[PDB]
Amino acid sequence: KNVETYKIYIFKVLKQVHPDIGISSKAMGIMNSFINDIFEKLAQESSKLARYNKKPTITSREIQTAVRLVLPGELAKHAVSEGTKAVTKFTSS
Amino acid sequence: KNVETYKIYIFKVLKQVHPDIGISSKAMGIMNSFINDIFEKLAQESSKLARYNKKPTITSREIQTAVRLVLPGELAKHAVSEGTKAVTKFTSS
Amino acid sequence: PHRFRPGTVALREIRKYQKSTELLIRKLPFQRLVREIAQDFKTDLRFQSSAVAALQEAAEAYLVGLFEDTNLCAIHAKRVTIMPKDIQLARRIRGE
Amino acid sequence: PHRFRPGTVALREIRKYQKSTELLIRKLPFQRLVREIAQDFKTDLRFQSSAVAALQEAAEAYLVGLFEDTNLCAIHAKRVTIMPKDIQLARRIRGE
Amino acid sequence: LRDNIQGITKPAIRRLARRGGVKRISGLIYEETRGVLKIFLENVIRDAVTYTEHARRKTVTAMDVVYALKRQGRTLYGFG
Amino acid sequence: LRDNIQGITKPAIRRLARRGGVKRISGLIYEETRGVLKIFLENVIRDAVTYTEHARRKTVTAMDVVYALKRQGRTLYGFG
Amino acid sequence: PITRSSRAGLQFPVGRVHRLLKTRSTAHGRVGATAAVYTAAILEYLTAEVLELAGNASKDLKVKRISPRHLQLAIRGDEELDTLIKGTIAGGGVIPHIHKSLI
Amino acid sequence: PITRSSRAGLQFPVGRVHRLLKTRSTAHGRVGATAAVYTAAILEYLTAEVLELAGNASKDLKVKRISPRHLQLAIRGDEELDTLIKGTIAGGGVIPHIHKSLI
DNA sequence: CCTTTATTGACTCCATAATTGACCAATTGAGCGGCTCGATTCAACTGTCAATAACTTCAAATGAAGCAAGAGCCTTATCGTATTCTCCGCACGATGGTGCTTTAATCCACCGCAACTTTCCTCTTTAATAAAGGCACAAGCATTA
DNA sequence: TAATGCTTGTGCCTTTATTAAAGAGGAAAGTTGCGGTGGATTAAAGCACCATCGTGCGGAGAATACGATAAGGCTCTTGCTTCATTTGAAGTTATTGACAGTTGAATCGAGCCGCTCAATTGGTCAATTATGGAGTCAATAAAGG
Repeated sequence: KNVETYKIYIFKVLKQVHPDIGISSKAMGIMNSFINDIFEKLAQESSKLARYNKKPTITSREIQTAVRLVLPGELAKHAVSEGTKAVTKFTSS
Repeated sequence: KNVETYKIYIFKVLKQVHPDIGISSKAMGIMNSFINDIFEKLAQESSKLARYNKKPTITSREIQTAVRLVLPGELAKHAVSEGTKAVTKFTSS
Repeated sequence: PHRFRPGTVALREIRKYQKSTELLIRKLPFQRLVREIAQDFKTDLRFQSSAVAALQEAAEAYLVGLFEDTNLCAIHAKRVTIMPKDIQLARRIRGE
Repeated sequence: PHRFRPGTVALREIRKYQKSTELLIRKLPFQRLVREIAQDFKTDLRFQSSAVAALQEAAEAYLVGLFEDTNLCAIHAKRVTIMPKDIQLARRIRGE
Repeated sequence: LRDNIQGITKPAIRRLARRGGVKRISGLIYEETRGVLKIFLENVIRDAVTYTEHARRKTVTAMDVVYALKRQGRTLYGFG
Repeated sequence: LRDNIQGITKPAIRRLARRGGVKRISGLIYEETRGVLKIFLENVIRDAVTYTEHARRKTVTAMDVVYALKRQGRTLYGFG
Repeated sequence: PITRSSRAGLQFPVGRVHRLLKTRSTAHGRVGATAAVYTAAILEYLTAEVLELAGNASKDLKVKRISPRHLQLAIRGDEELDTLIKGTIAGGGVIPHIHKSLI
Repeated sequence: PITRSSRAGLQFPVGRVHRLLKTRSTAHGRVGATAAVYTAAILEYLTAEVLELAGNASKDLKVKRISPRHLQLAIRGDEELDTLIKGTIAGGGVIPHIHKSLI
C-alpha cells in the first residue's frame, strides 16, 4: 500500500529556501518524523484545549493557543504571525 | 451544575479495606485527582494502541496492554490479574 | 550564658520542617510576586485565591526538590555547605 | 622511541569521535546482548534488523549523554577522572 | 509592582532548604534561589495566562495553574 | 545466552566516553556502564515486546522500538 | 435492573467508566463493555492499594483519619507507587531523611 | 479546481492536514478549514526554519547536500530549536565541545 | 627558542552509490448541494475579587562574637595511559530453508442509537467527634567540665 | 562520668471545625430491539529472518614502564551560625463596591456527508552527480632539549 509522507512539500520548501542545496534520504526521513511529531503535539494540545473549554470544534484559535503553549518564545511568536498571515490570505481569497 | 467524582466509590473501597478509618476532604480530593490521572493515562495509551494497530474498537486487550505499559512491575501484574478476574466474573454472570 | 554549637540548631530545624506540612513562604509577599510576574504577560489580570495557593504549593515543592538535589551535589564535592555552583549543576543535569 | 604524554592521545580521540557520526559499539555483540535480554520477556523472539539498529542508536545516544553528565559531575568534584560515584550522582539527579 | 522578588525573605529560603535536608547555606544561595524561583514562576504563569486567555477570561483560576503545571511534568494534587 | 554483556568491550565504552568529552576513565566505570546499559535495554525492550505482543506478532519491528523509546521520553528520529 | 458493577463484582461504576471511555474515544471509536470492566477493576485495585498503605501509615501515627500527609508517606514508602505517582501532593511534606555526612 | 494550499499561499497540503486533524478528532469533534490552514502554516514555517539552518550548516562545510549531521548541527546550534526538538537524530553525533579543565 | 616526529587537513583523481528526473495508476482533494448544530451575541445577576481601615504581635533585619568548614598547598603512591605483540572473531560475501507476516474474502457478533423507566448519585442541612491549642510535665540531648 | 539548661515528646480539658448521616430530585444507567460495522477465521504468497561456511584482517586482550592524578593531612582565615533587640509589616477581622464569570435563548455562520471528476501524489526505473576511498604532500602541534 501507499505510505503518505511530507517529502514532496519538504522538498518544495527546501527549493524555496536553498535552491542549490539538496537533501539526503536519511535527512528527509528525519525531517518527516520531526514534522509528524510537531503535528501530533499540536493535535494533542488542540484536543486538550477543546475538552477543557467544552467546545467540540477545533478552530484557528485552538491552533494558535496550542502553538503558544508548545512552541518556545520567539519561535512561537513568528509561527503565530505566519499562521495568522496564512489564514488572512486564505479568507481573503 | 453537578460535578461528577469518585468520592462515593473511594469511600466504599476504604470501608472495605479499613472499616474504622476515615478520610479527610483534602485527601479524598487528592485520591480523586490521582484516579483521574490514572484513567487519563490508561485512555491515552489505549487510544494510541488502537491507532497503531488500525483497530477502532477498544477492548479488554487494549486495556491490558495499556496497564502493562503504564503500571510498573508487580503492580502491573496484580492489576492485570484483578482485571482478568473482574472480566471473567462479568462474563460468567 | 548558653550557646548551641553551630550545626545543632540547624539539625533541629531540619528535623522540625521535614515533619511539618505547612507552607514556608509568607502568603502576601508570594502573592505580590506572582502578580508582578503575571503583569508582564497580560495587564489587569485577576487571580483566584486557589490559583495563588496552588502556585505557592508547586513553587515550594519544586524548591525543596531542587535543594535536595543541591545537597546531593554538595555532598558529592565533599562539602556540607550548598553553593550556587551546586544549584547550577543540579539544574544542568535536570535539563533546566 | 617516541611516546605521547598521557592525556594527549585521549584528547585526540575526544576530538576524533566527537566529529564522527558512526556507531561505537560492535553490531554483532550488541545484537547478541539484545537477544539475550529480550529472551527474558518472551521465548522465541525474532528481531527485525532495523529494530536492532534503532536500539543501538538509542543506547549509544543515551550512553553519550550520561557520560557528558558524568563528566560534569567529575569536574564539579575537582577531578578529570570519571568515577562510578559520578554516574550514580548523575542518574540520581536525572531521576533514574 | 517592583522589587517584589525580595519579598521571598532569607528566613523563608533557609526554611525551604531546611525542609530539603540542607545543613549549611552560602550567602549567594539566596539570590540564586530567587532567580530560579522567578524563572519557574515565569514559565508556570506564562502557561497559565495562555490557558486563561484561551478561555476569554481576565481571572486566572486554579484550573489554569493545574493545567500549566501538568504541561511541564509538575502535576499537582489537591486543587482539582 | 550468557555473559553477552561482556560483548560491550572496554574499547567500546572508552570510545563512547571519548565522544562524550571524557578525558580520563576509571577502572570500574566499565562495569558500571554495562549495568546501566543493561537496565536501559531492559526497559526499552520490555516496552517494545509489550507492543509486539499486542500486535499478535513474534518479530519485533522498528516501529515497536520507536514507540517504546517515545513512551520513555527518548524519541528517536531516522527509523520512521 | 442489576448494575454492571455488581455483575463484575466491583465497587467502581462500570457504566460511568464506559461513558467516559466513549466520550474519550477518537474518530468513530467504539468501546466494549469488557474494556470498561477492566478499567474499573484496575482503578479500584489501585485505590485499594493506596488506601491500604495510607491506612497503615495513619495507624502507625495513632490517628483514625487519612490526611494528605499519610498519602504522601504511603506513596513515598512504596517503590512501585512512588514510580507510578510522580505528582505533587499538597500538604504532604517530605519524608524525614538526613544524610549521614551532615550529622 | 483551486487547491486550498494555493488559496492560503502555502506549500504544505491544507486538505491532507485537515483530513489528519479530522481523523485525530475525538467523540464527534469538528475541524474548521482555518484550523487546517493554521496547522499547515506552522508546519511549513518550522520546516523552512530547520531547512534554512541546515543549509547554512551544510554550506559552512562546503557540501551541497543536507545530512543528519547537518540537521543535528543546525538544531543544537539554535536555542529555540534545541528546546523544541528534544528527539535523538540518528547519525547526528554530538557538537564538538571539550571542557576547559580537561585541556 | 629549536628540531624532529606523529597527526591531520587539503589536494587530486577515480569508483560508486545515491539522489534526481520522468511515467503510469490510484487515490483523495475539490466542487456543489442539503442540513443540522454549535459558536457568537446579548443580558441579567450573583459570586468574589480588590481596596480600605484598624489592631496586634510575631517574624524579619541587624549586629556582635566566634567557631569550624572550605580552600590552598605539599607529598606520595597507585593506577590509568600509551605502546607493542599476538590472536581471534566480526564483518563481508554467498547460500538455502522456512516461518511468519501481510493481504484478501467471509461471516458472525457485538456495539451504537433511541426511548422509557427507575433508582442512584449529588447539593443542602444538621448533628457529632477527632484533633489542634493550650498548658503543664518528663526525659533524652547537648555542653562544658 | 555528670549536672544542668533545653528542647521535644507526652498527658489532659476545650472546643471547634471538620466529618458522618439523611432528603429530594434530577441525571444517568439499565433494558429491549435492530442495523451494520468490525474483529475473528482461514488460506496463500513472498520475503525476510536465521543458520551455515569460508576467510582474513582489523580490532580486542594482555603485559610493560611510568608519570601524574587523587587522596590524605595540616593550616588558617573568613564566612556562616547562633543569640538578642528592635521594628515594621504580614495576618486577622469587618466592610463595601463593582467587575467579571456564568448561565440561558436566538440565531446565523459553518462544518459534515454524498457522489463524481480529475489532478495531484506515490511507486518504479534509468542515470548523473556529489561523496567517499586511497595516496601523497604540507601545515600544526607535541615532546625532549
